[PDB]
Order: sequence, then C-alpha cells, then structure tokens
Amino acid sequence: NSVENLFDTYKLNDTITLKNRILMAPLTRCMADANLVPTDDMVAYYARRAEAGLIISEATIIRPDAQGYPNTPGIFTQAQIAGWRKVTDAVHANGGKIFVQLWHTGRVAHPHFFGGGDVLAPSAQKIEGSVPRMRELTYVTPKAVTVEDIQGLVRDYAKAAENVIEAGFDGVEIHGANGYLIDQFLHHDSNRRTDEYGGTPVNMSRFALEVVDAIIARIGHDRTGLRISPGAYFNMASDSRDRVVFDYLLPELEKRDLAFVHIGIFDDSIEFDYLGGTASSYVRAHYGKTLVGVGSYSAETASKAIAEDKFDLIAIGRPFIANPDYVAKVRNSEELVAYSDEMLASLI
Ligand SMILES: Cc1cc2nc3c(=O)[nH]c(=O)nc-3n(C[C@H](O)[C@H](O)[C@H](O)COP(=O)(O)O)c2cc1C
Ligand SMILES: O=[N+]([O-])c1cc([N+](=O)[O-])c(O)c([N+](=O)[O-])c1
Ligand SMILES: O=[N+]([O-])c1cc([N+](=O)[O-])c(O)c([N+](=O)[O-])c1
Repeated sequence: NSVENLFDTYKLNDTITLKNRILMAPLTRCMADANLVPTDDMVAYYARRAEAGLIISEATIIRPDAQGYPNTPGIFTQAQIAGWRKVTDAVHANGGKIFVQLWHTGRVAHPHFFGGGDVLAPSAQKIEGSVPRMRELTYVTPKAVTVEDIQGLVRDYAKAAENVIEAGFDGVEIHGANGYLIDQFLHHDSNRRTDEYGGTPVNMSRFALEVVDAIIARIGHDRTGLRISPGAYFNMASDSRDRVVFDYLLPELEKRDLAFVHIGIFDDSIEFDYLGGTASSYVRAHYGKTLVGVGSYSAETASKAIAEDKFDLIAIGRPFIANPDYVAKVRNSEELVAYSDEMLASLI
C-alpha cells in the first residue's frame, strides 16, 4: 500500500512549511540532567531525527511545581535555555524543524521534585498510587488553584514560550492532553469547580484558551499548536458531559488559527461513545483546520487515513524510538525495526 502522500510538503501557514507530513511524536525519556537541562545525548538523539517534517519534543516543564517524573527537562532557567539551544541548532543544521511541548502535570506532579510545595490542579481530586519507578513518592491531594494561581500559571506558560523562542525552537505545542494540567480543566472527573473555571463549557474551556491566547500574544499563532484528549484514557476518567466542553472548545480554537491541533491518544481505533466514535474522527468532524493524527498507526494506515481526509499530518512515536531513520526507511521502502520497551533504556 502507498505511502506517497506522506512525502507531500505541507504548508502550516505563511511562517512554516513542513518538508513532509511525518512528525516525531512527543516522547518523554527522563534523561535530562539533575538541573533538568538537555544533554549532549539528547542533542544527538533529536538531531538524527531531523528527516521528520517536524519534531515535537518530549514534554518540557514550564516551572518547578510542574514536575512529576524524574529528569524531565525544563525551559524556565537560563541554563535550560542554553541546553535547548544546542538541541535546536543541531536539528536545524540537520535540516529539520522542532517545536517544544510545554508541560505542567497538575495533579500528577509530586512535591519530592520541587521541595515539598503544593501540587496544583483545578480541584482537590487526588490520583491513586505513586510516581512510576519511585514507589515511595505517593501522590498527594492537590490544592484547588485560586484565580490568582491560574493567572500565574498562564503567565508562566507564556514566559516558557518566550524562552522557547530564545532557545531557537520553531514553535510550541501546548500539552493540553493526556490527563495533565490543561486537560484536567477540560474534564468533569478532574474539574469539580463552581467558579468561572468550572461547570459550563465556556468556563471549563477558559484555562486552555487563556494559555493558548497568552502564548499567541508572545510568539504568534503560526508557531503555536495544541495537543488535546477529548477521549479520556490516561490518568483521566470520562464523563458524558465532557462532550459539550469539547464541542465549545473546538470552534473557539479554530478562531485562533493555530499551526495545528494534535490528538492525544494511544490506540486511535478506540471509540468513545460520548464522542460518537474515535477521538480523531470526533475532532475532524468538529474542527476544520490542520489536524495531526497519532496512536498505533503505521506509515501505511496513516497514509490511507490522510487519503480519506481523516487528518492532515501523522505523528509517529514508538517506531521513532526504534528507528532514528524512520522517515528515510519509509521513503525508500525499507523495513523497520520493531519497537520494544527495552529500547527506552538507551537514547539512540
Ligand atoms: C515512551 C513514551 C513517552 C511518551 N511521552 C509523551 C510526552 O512526553 N508527551 C505526550 O504528549 N505524549 C507522550 N507519549 C505519547 C506519544 O506521543 C504517542 O501519542 C503514543 O506513543 C502513540 O503513538 P505511537 O503508536 O506512534 O507510539 C509518549 C509515549 C511513549 C511510548
Ligand atoms: O509514558 N510517558 O512517559 C508519557 C509521558 C507523557 N507526558 O506528557 O509527559 C504523556 O503525555 C504520555 N501519554 O499520554 O502517552 C506518556
Ligand atoms: O502513550 N503512552 O506512552 C502510554 C503509556 C502507557 N503505559 O504503559 O504506561 C499506557 O498504558 C498507555 N495507554 O494504555 O494508553 C499509553
């Protein structure tokens, strides 16, 4: 089956044209240094994947209380900016483009990482268990943020975006997906607020739009994308009312003319009854601009989906871990190395 359309050039907007439709999905590797600064190993890892139309970086924290896993990079200190500059220079020298994925974990943060402070979330809705590979770090009940806390978070997302431009990135993907802070406001399970950030679709969408709008004001809409998870699957329980939240959010997002919206899902064959089907097909039916699909696609099934007008670009995750030369191999009809979790131990 054909993969020809994956090698079409794709104009995102006047600012950015991608050399092909293949994106490297954001992939947390937990290999930044103790100061959360990218390393030379990380520089080389991203550089060798610059055949992608666009790389989305691993989730990168906007400030200290965003941290929930060990050694995830940040971009709030000057040293972190300098480390990322090495990454972006290498990607560009290798002919690529790269966006940072800006991250706050919300209720999934853990105070071990930031000196014992409050975990912040829309509501005091604790998650169960402990940080992966650190069982001693039991999750805690979040403090429900105040409006002033929210404005501080919005400011820090925007400042992080400014830092991203300083570090030489082509843009930002806002992590509004997969159960983390922005997604926590967008679902009823996690957002039990009764103020202007809870209840109705406009209120539950407010935080996401404030973050989007604050970042656009600093770096521009052409360099701003957003990942979303209308279908709850990762650290999030669904609620049928979540449907009307996203029915409102999507047309509002379209007004901002973002570089792209990106689905957050792992296996996109999964359907959500309240969305009337798959996460990607729900978004496609209710959003009319560039859409990045993802989640257990091969080059072949992604190409078919794009030919079927299901989405516009394909993000590839696990196969990009196993194949730095994913794009070259797909282009030249070469067979791919199978992904295995054991490969997570090395940054190649
Ligand atoms: C090891 C690993 C790390 C991931 N880290 C992130 C991340 O930092 N940010 C994010 O939005 N998704 C992350 N994901 C989800 C991927 O971006 C992607 O949606 C998922 O792997 C499904 O795509 P695939 O079938 O091509 O692997 C991660 C997935 C894996 C397997
Ligand atoms: O496995 N992971 O390390 C991982 C990490 C993130 N993240 O933003 O830090 C995700 O969004 C996802 N995810 O939802 O697939 C997975
Ligand atoms: O995307 N992901 O990185 C991811 C990772 C895990 N995991 O093993 O921790 C999952 O269970 C899922 N999941 O089930 O959706 C997704």
